[PDB]
Formats: sequence, C-alpha cells, structure tokens
Amino acid sequence: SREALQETLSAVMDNEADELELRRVLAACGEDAELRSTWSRYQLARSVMHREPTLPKLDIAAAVSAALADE
Amino acid sequence: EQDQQLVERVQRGDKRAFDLLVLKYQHKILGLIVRFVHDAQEAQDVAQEAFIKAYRALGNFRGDSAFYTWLYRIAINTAKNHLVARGRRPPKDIESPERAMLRDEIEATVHQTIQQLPEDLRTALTLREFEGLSYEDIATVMQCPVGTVRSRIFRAREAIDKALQPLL
Repeated sequence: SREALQETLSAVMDNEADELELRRVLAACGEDAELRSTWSRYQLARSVMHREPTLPKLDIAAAVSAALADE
Repeated sequence: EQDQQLVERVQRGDKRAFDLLVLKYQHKILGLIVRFVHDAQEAQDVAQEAFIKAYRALGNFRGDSAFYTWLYRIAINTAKNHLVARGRRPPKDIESPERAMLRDEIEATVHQTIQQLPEDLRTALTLREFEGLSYEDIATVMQCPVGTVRSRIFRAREAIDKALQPLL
C-alpha cells in the first residue's frame, strides 16, 4: 500500500483527501520512514516549482518529533 | 489557509500531522532563523525550539490567519528572543559548496522532468500548483473526472520524485 499511500499523500498536499485516508496516511507516516520521506521530497520539489528556499537532506522534523514525543 | 486539512489535525492535537508541517516548512523557518543567528548549527537548534514552541502554543492559534503566517512569527519571536536572551539587541540559506551543487542538480532535475511530462500531467499539476484550482475546478477545465485529476497530479509528482530519489 505504499503507492496508494503516496497518492493519498498527494491529495493531502492539495487538501483534497478524504477524511478516512487522511487518518490512515498519518498513521502510516509514523511507521514507514520512506512514506514521510516522500512527503518531505514532495514539498521539497513543490518549493522548486515555486522557487522557494530549499536545503536538501535537512530533517529538523525528526529532532522536533523526538523532542515532542513524550508529553 | 493553504494547509487546512493538515491544520485541522494539529489543532486537534495530532503530532504526526505536526511532523508534516515541520517537514514541509523546515527550510523557510531556517532561512528565517539564519538571518538572525549567523551560525549554521545554532540556527537549527533555534529552529527546533521555535517549532517545539510552535506546537506548545497551538492553543493560542485561532485560525484567524494562515497557519504559516502565524508559525512564521513564532519563529521570528524565538530568534529575536534568542538575541534578547544574550545582551544582543535584535535588529538566507547558506550551505556547504557540496550542497550548493546538489541543490542546483535537484533544481535542474525538477524542471527537466516537468519539461518532459505528458501534457495532461503538466497541465493538471500546474493548474493545482500555479492556478490554485481545486480538483473540482480542474476536472471542469480539462473536461475529465475528478478522480483523473487526483491521479494525473500524483503521477506528475511521482515522476519528479522518482527523478530526485537518487539525489536524496
């Protein structure tokens, strides 16, 4: 289901996802490292289409997620 | 409100959705922090604290304005406070030369894949990205079902991602 989840990721990018798959992908993102990396890359490429700042291989999210993990 | 579906989850307290907004906005927030701290590491450690702080004050976010505008000022606040914490009165992304090449190549590969896309992938993907149209409004323009619009953009985003996977 990674490919189906990747299509779901695309809809979330556009706010066109259904409420059930929205719940599903967020749980899968938690436990499939490639799935979150796909989201990271998608928004990385999206900034290029819009010429926004990009710094490849930057993952502040993990240190934040870890720091927010408990409590 | 560009992140409405994902904002709803974090205002409901979803930390996996928050992981997505940090993943999505880490560059812009850092490119802001760098303007103030002039140290590559130090800015990331502030950018952490700014997102951590951002989550902790989601109660005070009312949806009054766009989440990013709201979040951006929390990042701004953290950095000037970081300056104010030290005696310093408070008043872009600077990378290693190896990373400036990788970013250029990524940029080159993004535009090149777009250039080579089948027109429908290119038109649908752009209509979302640049025309700002809903999948509904696109389905009407391209004279196609709404499910096709969702698929074409995915494949277009998929083609770009496949080209960038080795780069990342």
